[PDB]
Amino acid sequence: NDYRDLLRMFNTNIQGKVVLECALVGIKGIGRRFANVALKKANIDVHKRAGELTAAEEDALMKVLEDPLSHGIPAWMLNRNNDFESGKDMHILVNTIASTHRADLERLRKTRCERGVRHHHNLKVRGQHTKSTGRRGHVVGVQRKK
Amino acid sequence: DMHQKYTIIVVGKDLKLVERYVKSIVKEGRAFGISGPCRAPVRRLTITTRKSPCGEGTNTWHRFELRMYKRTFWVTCGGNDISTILSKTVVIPGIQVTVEV
Amino acid sequence: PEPINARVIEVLGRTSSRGGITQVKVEFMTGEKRQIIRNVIGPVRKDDILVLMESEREARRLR
Amino acid sequence: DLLERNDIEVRERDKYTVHTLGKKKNSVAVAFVKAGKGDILVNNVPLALVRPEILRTKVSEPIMILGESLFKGLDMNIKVAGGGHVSQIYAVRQAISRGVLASVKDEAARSELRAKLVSYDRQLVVSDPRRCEAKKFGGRGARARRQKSYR
Amino acid sequence: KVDYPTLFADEAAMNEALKFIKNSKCITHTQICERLRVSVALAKRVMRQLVKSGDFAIVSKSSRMTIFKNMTKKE
Amino acid sequence: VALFNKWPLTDVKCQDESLEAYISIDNHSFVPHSAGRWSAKRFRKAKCPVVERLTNSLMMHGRNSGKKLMAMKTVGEAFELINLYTGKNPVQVLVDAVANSGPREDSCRIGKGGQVRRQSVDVSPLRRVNIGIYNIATGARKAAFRKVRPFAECLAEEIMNAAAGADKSYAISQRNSVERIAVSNR
Amino acid sequence: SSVTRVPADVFINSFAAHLKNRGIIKCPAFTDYVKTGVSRQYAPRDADWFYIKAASVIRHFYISGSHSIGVAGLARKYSSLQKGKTTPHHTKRASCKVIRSIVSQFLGQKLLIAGERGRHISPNGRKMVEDFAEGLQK
RNA sequence: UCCAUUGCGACAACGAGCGAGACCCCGGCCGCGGGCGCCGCGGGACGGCCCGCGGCAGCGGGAGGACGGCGGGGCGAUAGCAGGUCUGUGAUGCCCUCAGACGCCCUGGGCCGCACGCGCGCUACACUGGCGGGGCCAGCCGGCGCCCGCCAGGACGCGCGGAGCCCCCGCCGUGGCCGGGACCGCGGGCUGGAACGCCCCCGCGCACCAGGAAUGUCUUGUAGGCGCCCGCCCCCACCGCG
Repeated sequence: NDYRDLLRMFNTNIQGKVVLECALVGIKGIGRRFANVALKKANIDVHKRAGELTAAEEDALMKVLEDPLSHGIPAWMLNRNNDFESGKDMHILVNTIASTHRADLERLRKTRCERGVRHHHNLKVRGQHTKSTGRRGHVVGVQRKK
Repeated sequence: DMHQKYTIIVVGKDLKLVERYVKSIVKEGRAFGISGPCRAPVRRLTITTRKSPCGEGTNTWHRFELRMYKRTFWVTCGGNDISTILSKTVVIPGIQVTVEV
Repeated sequence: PEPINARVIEVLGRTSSRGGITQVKVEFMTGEKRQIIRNVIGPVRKDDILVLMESEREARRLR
Repeated sequence: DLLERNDIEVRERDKYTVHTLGKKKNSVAVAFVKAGKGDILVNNVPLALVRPEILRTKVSEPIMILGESLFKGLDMNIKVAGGGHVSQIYAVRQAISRGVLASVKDEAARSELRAKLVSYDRQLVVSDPRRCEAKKFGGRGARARRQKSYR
Repeated sequence: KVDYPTLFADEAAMNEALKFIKNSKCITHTQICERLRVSVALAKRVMRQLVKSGDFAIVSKSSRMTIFKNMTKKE
Repeated sequence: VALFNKWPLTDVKCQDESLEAYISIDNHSFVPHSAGRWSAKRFRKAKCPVVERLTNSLMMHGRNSGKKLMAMKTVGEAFELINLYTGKNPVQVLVDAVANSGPREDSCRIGKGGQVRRQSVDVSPLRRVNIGIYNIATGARKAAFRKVRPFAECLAEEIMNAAAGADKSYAISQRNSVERIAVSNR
Repeated sequence: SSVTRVPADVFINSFAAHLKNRGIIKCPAFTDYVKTGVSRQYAPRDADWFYIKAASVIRHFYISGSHSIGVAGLARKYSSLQKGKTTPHHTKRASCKVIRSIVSQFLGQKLLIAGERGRHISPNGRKMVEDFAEGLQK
């Protein structure tokens, strides 16, 4: 078996043990909206060593991620359905996840709102469980300027 | 005689009261070809309220249950004959008699 | 040195202050008929063979 | 499912000669016997077919202890409704064993043959009084309570 | 903190394991994998090929446990 | 020949007189599911078949609690493995193991009066069987956490090694440890 | 009957291999992409999941027969619970669209002809499915 | 002696009583009438008998036997407590606010804010576990169909109908893991005057790798494990009665 461990793509090492499927959801997690709805099949083998997979199969896989709609993946699997930008449905890849997170957080700051104060002050947003639940780590409403 | 089929249904809280009304309908109907009485599965009406009006104490709860038993009697008779049967039947106040044509 | 087989001729009473212990009157299953009360834990009934004893330790009937 | 007229509701005509009830853990199995060609099928399903394959060996206990000439030829159609899964198998086992007993019928010492089956398996002829108990106020389950904070 | 996850090139590694299987009288599906440095998924496959060969005999069949002893191990 | 169509229940013998009446190998249904309400009465280990008593003992740890069926399977796979480990009767290995894993010597405090220092006590000949079926299983359980070995073979490791007077299983190293507690606290 | 004697697992797996040669039903693409159920953790990896489901519905259908099983009815045979939440899990249904295609496709092959409350097998189908069982046992 | 002044003996006490019992509710089983909905009415295990001891009441070991000497429940004395509730009320005393009202309507809040600390819960830490399709199974006592939509749901309708765990073969190495499911971006909806409620789909992979003192709660269908229904409710269960 030419298991071929590593075979890193997208600046993220993979494994000679991981099946061809977990290898993408395990591409840092960031960069793969998973549930393997299309990932389970794609054109790649269901259950084999992920290094053994041929480059040609990997390259076709890279293309299906690059244009999800062309593969035939339904829009619901993809993450950015409507987009607040040019409003165009798009997938999110590894680097864009944290760039888009900056886009979501920095937009929040420029458009001041309760949902932004509940992130700049580090309060958990939505749940309102900053009352009696998360002693955990000290990520709770504290304060002490003077 | 336009022999209509009548279904008679009786819903009552007390078994002692229900059996007496059931016996009268069977007793009155021997002349009119009465089908024997059908006993319903008990209809439980449980209500559970913590007994204490205030919140003090290990809440203890009152399970208040009302049992409904319904009785089905099929009769094939004229519209008047049930009325003649009615005078003979002993009427217990508040017990319900349902005439289903 | 071997645990000596014993015959539980009869069960006496439950003691130890928690009732846990049930000291029983015993006799030797193997030996010149040595018979002495011994301290037992767990369920015991007459004619039981207790093969878990060193013989020297001696218990008593006052309780 | 629950004490209905399902005793014979499914089958019309071909009156099956024997009617024998078997019950374990709220599971009702009425055994119908026609003394045929070795049909021990219960729930219109083969004896070998079972929810737990390992459990089937227990339901073959009259077959091993009592003569096989009995099960060599018989006919069966059993309506089992109710029970989680394993409750159904012991109820089935009560049904079929009583069904074989009902077939012996005429020999007066039918009980003596049946008691060899009781001696190997008690409750194979008897129904248990074990039934689910109820919770009470302050109790998550039948025999417990919310954990008490102070003794 | 690891073993040999997969990496089963079928050359001398694969020949050593079935010869190790020729050394061990009885084999357990999870047991061989840590007996000879490999993952469980590899363990069932070679034994199935030994079953295809007829050099492996099964006694218990279940999703959780499959056990194999060589048919010709008595040699 | 009534145990999984193998391992005859009749073949098993009382190797030890230490516990005889309590071990019951006379009335076992093949694959002893034996759900039979043996909770009433204080003296009936005859009513609880030893293998099925072990069945009850094997389900535990909260997650597997209630799963008596997962024990009937556990015993069968270990017994096949025991047959593959030694051509002897696996139920006989069970009689030897339960006799060899329960404590000969224990010491409760038994301070009848005031001060409590553990006092040496010979165990009841019924008590030893109950703990042995508890310790053997718990030997597999103790090492059933991240072990590569499945629980069934974990149990098969315990019964066979502790079956003779050799001690490798946690269960027998418990009997020897408590025996030592009752040699010290004499 | 031998259709009650063919173990359900054996019947369902064996029936779909010749159904593959048959070309009956024709499992669509979006369905083979989607994960069955609204409670399933992730998609089943059977690949031929739609074809394997088709051998599952028509066998339970033989027992149901005249009483009939609607779209919810076959979802009932494969009903599951979510395994991943901090709070306890309340039982929920599987996906309606995948089930609605499997017996609607089966109506098309004429093995199932249905016109009652939800769906019933055409006698030709009941006989033929039973005939596959007749081959399966003996 | 009994859970129990529960008795049996004996006694300046002698008779009564009220608690406990009895009784009622549901099962253990059967019989008679019946019946759609198996459901109404009876009976029945009586410490009866056996053996040992018992002044005797009782007391073990027993067998038959649906069941062993209360089935699972309710109702519960005298006497109290400065316990709780004036915030359920046509239960209300005194005392207050009585029209710029503590009256009564609308509109937007808040109880969903909130270091740490707790008082219950819930899900985990995987290997008897996952996650896998796919054989299923109830008992509360409950309605379904068809068609689009991944679902969420929506339309069009007809009155009609059932769990999970587990059990299947599989996929899977001891990897904070394909353990766990947090936090949290992106959409699809629901219903409501209105989400700030909720669910589904798709990211994401928090802590946590067996829990220190110190604690609870329980002996058979019991503990635990695993699901259903209701109470409240447009919305929404981890809660409680079952």
